[PDB]
Amino acid sequence: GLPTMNTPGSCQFLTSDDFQSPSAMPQYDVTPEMRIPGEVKNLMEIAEVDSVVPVQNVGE
Amino acid sequence: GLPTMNTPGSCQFLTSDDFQSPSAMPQYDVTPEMRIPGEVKNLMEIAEVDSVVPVQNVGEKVNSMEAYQIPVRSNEGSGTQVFGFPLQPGYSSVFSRTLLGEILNYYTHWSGSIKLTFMFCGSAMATGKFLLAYSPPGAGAPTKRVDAMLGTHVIWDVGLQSSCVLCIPWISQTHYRFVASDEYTAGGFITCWYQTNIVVPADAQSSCYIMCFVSACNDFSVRLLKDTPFISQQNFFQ
Amino acid sequence: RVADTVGTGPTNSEAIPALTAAETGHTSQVVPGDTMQTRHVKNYHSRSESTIENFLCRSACVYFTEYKNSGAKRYAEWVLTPRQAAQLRRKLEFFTYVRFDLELTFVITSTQQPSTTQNQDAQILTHQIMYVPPGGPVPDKVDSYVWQTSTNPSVFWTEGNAPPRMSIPFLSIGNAYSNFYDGWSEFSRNGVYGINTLNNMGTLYARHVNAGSTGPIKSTIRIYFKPKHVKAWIPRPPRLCQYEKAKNVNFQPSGVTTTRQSITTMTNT
Amino acid sequence: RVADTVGTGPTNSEAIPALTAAETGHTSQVVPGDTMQTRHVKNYHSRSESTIENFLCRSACVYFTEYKNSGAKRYAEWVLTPRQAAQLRRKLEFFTYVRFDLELTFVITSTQQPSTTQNQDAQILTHQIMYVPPGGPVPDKVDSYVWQTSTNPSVFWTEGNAPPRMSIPFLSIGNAYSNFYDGWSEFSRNGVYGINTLNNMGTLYARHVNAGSTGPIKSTIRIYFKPKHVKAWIPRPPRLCQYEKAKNVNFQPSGVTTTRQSITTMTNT
Amino acid sequence: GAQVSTQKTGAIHYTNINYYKDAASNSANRQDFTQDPGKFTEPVKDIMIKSLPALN
Amino acid sequence: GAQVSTQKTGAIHYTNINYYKDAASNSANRQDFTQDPGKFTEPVKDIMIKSLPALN
Amino acid sequence: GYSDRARSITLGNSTITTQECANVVVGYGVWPDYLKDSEATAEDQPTQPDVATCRFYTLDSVQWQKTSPGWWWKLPDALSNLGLFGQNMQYHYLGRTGYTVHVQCNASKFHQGCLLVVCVPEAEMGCATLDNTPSSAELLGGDTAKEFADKPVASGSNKLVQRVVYNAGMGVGVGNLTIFPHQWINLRTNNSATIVMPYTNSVPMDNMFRHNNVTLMVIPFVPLDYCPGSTTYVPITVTIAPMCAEYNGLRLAGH
Amino acid sequence: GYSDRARSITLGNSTITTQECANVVVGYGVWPDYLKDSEATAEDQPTQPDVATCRFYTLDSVQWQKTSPGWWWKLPDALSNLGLFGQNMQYHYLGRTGYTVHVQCNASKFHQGCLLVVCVPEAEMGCATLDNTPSSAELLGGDTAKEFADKPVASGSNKLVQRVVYNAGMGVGVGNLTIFPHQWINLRTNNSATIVMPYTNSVPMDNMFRHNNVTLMVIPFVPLDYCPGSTTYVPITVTIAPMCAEYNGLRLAGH
Ligand SMILES: O=C(O)c1ccc(NS(=O)(=O)c2ccc(N3C(=O)c4ccccc4C3=O)cc2)cc1
Ligand SMILES: O=C(O)c1ccc(NS(=O)(=O)c2ccc(N3C(=O)c4ccccc4C3=O)cc2)cc1
Repeated sequence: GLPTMNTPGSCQFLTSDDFQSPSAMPQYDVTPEMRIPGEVKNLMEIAEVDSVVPVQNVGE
Repeated sequence: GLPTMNTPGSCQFLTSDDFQSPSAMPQYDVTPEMRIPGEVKNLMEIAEVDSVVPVQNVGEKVNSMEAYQIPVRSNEGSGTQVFGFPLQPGYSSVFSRTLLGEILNYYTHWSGSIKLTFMFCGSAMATGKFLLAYSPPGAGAPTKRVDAMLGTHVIWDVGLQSSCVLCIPWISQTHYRFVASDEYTAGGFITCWYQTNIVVPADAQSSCYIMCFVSACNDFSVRLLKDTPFISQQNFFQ
Repeated sequence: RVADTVGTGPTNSEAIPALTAAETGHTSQVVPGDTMQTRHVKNYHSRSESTIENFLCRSACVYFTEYKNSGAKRYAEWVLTPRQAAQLRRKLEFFTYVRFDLELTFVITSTQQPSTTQNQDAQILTHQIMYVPPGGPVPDKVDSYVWQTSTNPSVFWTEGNAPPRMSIPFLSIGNAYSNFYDGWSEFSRNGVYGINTLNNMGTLYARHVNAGSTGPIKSTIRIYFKPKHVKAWIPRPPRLCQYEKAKNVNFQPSGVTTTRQSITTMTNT
Repeated sequence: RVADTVGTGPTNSEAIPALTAAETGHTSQVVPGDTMQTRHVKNYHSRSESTIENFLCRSACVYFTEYKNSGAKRYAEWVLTPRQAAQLRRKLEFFTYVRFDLELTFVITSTQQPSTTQNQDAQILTHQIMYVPPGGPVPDKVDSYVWQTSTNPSVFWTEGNAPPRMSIPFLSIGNAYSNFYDGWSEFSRNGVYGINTLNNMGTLYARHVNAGSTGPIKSTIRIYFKPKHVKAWIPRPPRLCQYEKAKNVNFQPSGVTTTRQSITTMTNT
Repeated sequence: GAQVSTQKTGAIHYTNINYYKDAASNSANRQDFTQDPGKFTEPVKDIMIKSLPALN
Repeated sequence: GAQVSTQKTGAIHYTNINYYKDAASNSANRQDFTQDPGKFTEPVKDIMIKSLPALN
Repeated sequence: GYSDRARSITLGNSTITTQECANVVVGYGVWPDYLKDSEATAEDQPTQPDVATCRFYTLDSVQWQKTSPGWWWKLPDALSNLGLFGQNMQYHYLGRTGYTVHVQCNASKFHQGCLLVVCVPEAEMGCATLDNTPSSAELLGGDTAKEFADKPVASGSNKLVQRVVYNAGMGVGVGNLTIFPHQWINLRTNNSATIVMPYTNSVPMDNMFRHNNVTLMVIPFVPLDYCPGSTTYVPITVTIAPMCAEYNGLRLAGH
Repeated sequence: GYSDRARSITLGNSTITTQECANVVVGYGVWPDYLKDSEATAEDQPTQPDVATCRFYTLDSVQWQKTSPGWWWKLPDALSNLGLFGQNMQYHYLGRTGYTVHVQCNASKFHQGCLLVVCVPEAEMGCATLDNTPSSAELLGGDTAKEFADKPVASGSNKLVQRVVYNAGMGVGVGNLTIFPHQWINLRTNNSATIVMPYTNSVPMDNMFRHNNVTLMVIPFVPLDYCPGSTTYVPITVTIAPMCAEYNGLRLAGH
């Protein structure tokens, strides 16, 4: 026995948590990796590109 | 006290988990070890062995030893089709009960080459040549030898060494394929045609036989385990 | 960690870092210093909470079904797709190809159903959530041999504890999940359109292990997906018009923007 | 980690790695390169999720029984055998001899039984699952001295907690469990056929410790087996025809394959 | 081994040990900072230098 | 002691310490990779070499 | 060398020179090259078409009206007629390609207008009927330009594609299509667009007569406009060239 | 030395030479050898029969008809009559053996047919009645070949074995029996099968007059066939030789 006292915060599920996990099928061998062109690693890669602004508006 | 907060995932039992455990009777001394012949350590040891394919099916050619033999006879016009079945193990009703296919039905994926050894069990004076062709999916199976040639074929010339291995190579657009039927991926068509009709002298039977064997290659792997559909039960065995 | 501004000062030489055709498909980089003069400003702002992973790694509810514990539908069934919830779907459809592992958490909550049954008392319903890989067996009656979980994974969860969690690795025939597939499955180009076998992780069935209370109880399995270890390639426009189908990109045409008054108005309607 | 393909090219010498009798009981190894030419292809595919252990180490339900908490059968009894479920049994019968440890997990779920009893309220039933080694004492009445668990292992589990788990080591008179025994136990070759004492780990009895609610409650003990530390020898054909008995290999003859049309048809019926 | 790395600070140290057999069950890689906008922005063959007009 | 070994990766590190007296209560040996098809395949006395026919 | 108005792309036999234009837009930063062994999923031996399936195949010209909706040509299905590219995709199960999509349109210096030339990989089009998929004869070209419309396509039981310029037939705002490699053909100055597509797919090689990996869309954002008289027929001509073609699995002729 | 058509297996006094055949199939990769002290469960002193219980005991010949179902001979119970092997198993409680199962069948070069020669360790046969076990006089031979049938054995209260070629009397597909060491006797060329069984059991030594560790099955997959006339009686003769016999616990004669 290793004494522990559960701090409040336990037995809940957040929608933004991040933890270790139990696997489903264990020892599954994931498919290889291809270097498919145009990899994205940050949203600022996408946000720094021009897009046409629809400045004019009336009703049609 | 050592503070801990139980992450969600606790207090459940999976059917594929793996953990330490409390023992029952503690300090039990397990029996010794014998080196009994023929140890298995991988399913690919079993899957790379030949098994007879029951290519022929009709309705009573599926309840006898007529299933395994492929009828070959001398027909005057050459370009007649000997057999033809798609390559789609673990779904195809030709490989559904073979050794390779039965291991395959416990897996969802498969990848690797497959060897189809055809063994001529005719007379010892009967001859014949066959054009064994595998045509990848790109069209809906040849209906003539002149179309089958274009695929990946191997002309088998008989006369000693009564088997010839047509090795089907991996042609797929993905690194795995489904064992269960799908139409994003398919496995093409395996056909056999007469290259040069069966020439049989006198006093020798003019109807011979071929046997088809299915085996896995050494570039073969299966991934993602599921459980078979070809076994069933109702009530428990009393 | 973002970039920093540096002192400039007047400019009267032929440099014009402003004037440059944007007709060449090149999005020019212009700093404050180019259109005015701005001294050395240090920025400590961080462009982290904007990473591809952190963006997508948030648990979103993809679905929920209901199943009576005593009646007809004693089990629910779901073909796994993120295409059942608008919220998660639009985030994924911001990339053409994505690769990731999944964390499936199930939040099962039970509700008693009105009935005239006498002495209704529950004895802690236990739920079974079972994953059936693609091309598995399919249960019918809830007592079928299929539920023996011979090889098929399953989480057994007693009610009133931390919700069940399990991981799934990256399972795809290809090397990425395609969020948009232009093509058919059939070589004759008919049938289903973009119903390719790469984003079809079989079915997930759930049912009550026990017979619960004497009366009827209806339980609601809510499915949560959380993308871990994400790598996303080829960015693409976010969806504009509302979704119509769970396997097609069908839509009804609608506005290009929200309307306002004139071209020179300074206040949105 | 699987093997790799290497460049070949044309072949016009007397090698013929294709033509070779398969009449010698030798399964020849032929690569792509032998029947065509295929360049150097690297394969990173992994033949792990196909290991003997990983195959068999999946928890499968072997059985389940029911026992009233107030009436007649207040206890259940089971002679341990994996031969009660088709699913697990067929996997084990893919090997002639297997050696392994067991992890027994019991998923006990209670269901209230319809009755006209007044004020039925449970006070958290506690279940006792007891392992009785082969040649132990046998309980009758549920109050028998046998249930004192003097030396016999037992798990005491209060309902509404993580399901009980216990390990059993490899217990066999021999050095492997025989999944197929050809022989009798009697020297005169009569009686039981292949009911050898090597796969007979005694009995497992279970009952309600407490008297539960005033009314009747029926509980359902579901037994799960999970083979750890597996070593399997001598491979053998998987079962074809359906199982008929839990201790014999009795069967009714059935098809050799699923039927189709002609020998040259390209579509399964 | 125990992987120790700084907590994401604005302007320290946490032990983390993977406990599962698969590497598909490890916690997300929330920290993974890289930026390289020379892709979608400015995909041109010959980079336009900011000191003269792009066209002649 | 703590046994540290790589997680099964496709193409890292987990502590694991056995906590029970028996060695029949340790977690399964899911990682245990070996292949040796020179058994059931090709059980022949004299190995047939791929360059000539098996029979004379 | 001197002015950047000049460019000259020689692939095999055909050369496209242009007197005046701008820079070549290279992919996402990748130029199409052959697939290496560490990506090769095929186990068979691939062919090398080289120069004989790398010439600039000049697709159908379409006439830009004063007000015109826009156009699109699918990429493996605009070349399924022309030359040896149309042969090879049919005799081979798998194919892998890159492109040089060069859209050329000239105009006088008294004309104005502005095309957006984008190349949308994986353009999965919606449908007028909100529960039916497109047909394969409306959705695809035949090397012909399919054109959109400026009014919603009316719903019924029809399987005709939903075609509205402003939603691009995909249900995404037209103004956001610029993420994808592109260029503009502003008639004021700059008379061609060159977009070098590298092979983009989730799998290393895929059948091309069932899957269309790229879709070129040419959308006029500023309508063609001019004064009375002059010329009134400014066509847009598309010249596409396969680049680094590679096939596998030599089957037989099919669909 | 020269052709591989030749083979010659000398064990003790009897030699089996064959003019034409193929390779010897060695077990699972193990050749029968004596049990070492690190496997010896017996505490008593074993005998050494040596050459006098290692000769090729020629069991009953059976005649292959044009269409014939197949045959099987249990292994410790086909030799329970012949020579000193039949004595020793009865005077000794424990026994340990390996085998050289050599099935020989000749045919002319105008005959065709093909036998599968497998050796199934632990062949536990089913029964026609789905709740009764086999008898010990139908299930076992007496050194005689028991033959299957091509039609299901009708159910009743009978304890006769379920005998159907295609299920092999075990309820496994006949076509999958090839895992086990075997060989084929294709009459086209190759006129014998040699299968060297090493001792296979879960325990190191076991009684042989109550347990049958191996079952030889000879199943014709391609029926014997020929033209009218010629010879019409091609027998199959089985020669089995114990190999590395070892006994313990010298009791008295029994059953
Ligand atoms: O959950 C599964 O694993 C499981 C549930 C249903 C199932 N399908 S079955 O093979 O049709 C089957 C159907 C019913 C029973 N069964 C009974 O009929 C019964 C009566 C009384 C006590 C116990 C039981 C019991 O198990 C056993 C098996 C298999 C496994
Ligand atoms: O659970 C077991 O360990 C246990 C249960 C029953 C048992 N069998 S017995 O030896 O027949 C036995 C039978 C009954 C009682 N017993 C009573 O009759 C009683 C009356 C009032 C209070 C307590 C008790 C009580 O224990 C004690 C022993 C032994 C042990």
